[PDB]
Amino acid sequence: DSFVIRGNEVSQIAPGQTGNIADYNYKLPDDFTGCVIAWNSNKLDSKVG
Amino acid sequence: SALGKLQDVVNHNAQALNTLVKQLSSKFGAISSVLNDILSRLDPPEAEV
Repeated sequence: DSFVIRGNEVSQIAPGQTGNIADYNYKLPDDFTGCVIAWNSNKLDSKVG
Repeated sequence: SALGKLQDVVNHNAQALNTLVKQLSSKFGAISSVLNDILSRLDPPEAEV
């Protein structure tokens, strides 16, 4: 599953963690097995303005 | 105390049940003894342990 989030919210994609992206728009179970890979990319995402 | 044996069997049985029922209030190290509070004031990851 691939998407883009803000900087300080990468911590919320984890089993059992409550927040604003975890309880409202992307939620993974408590028995999750697998893993997450997040790499800062603001060289292709932030425009002037 | 002529009837010590019969009285003693009765008292031992009653005391055993009493201690078994009373020990439900003990916490055993958990933050609270009632299950409801544990499931109310804590997220599932910590409520498990």
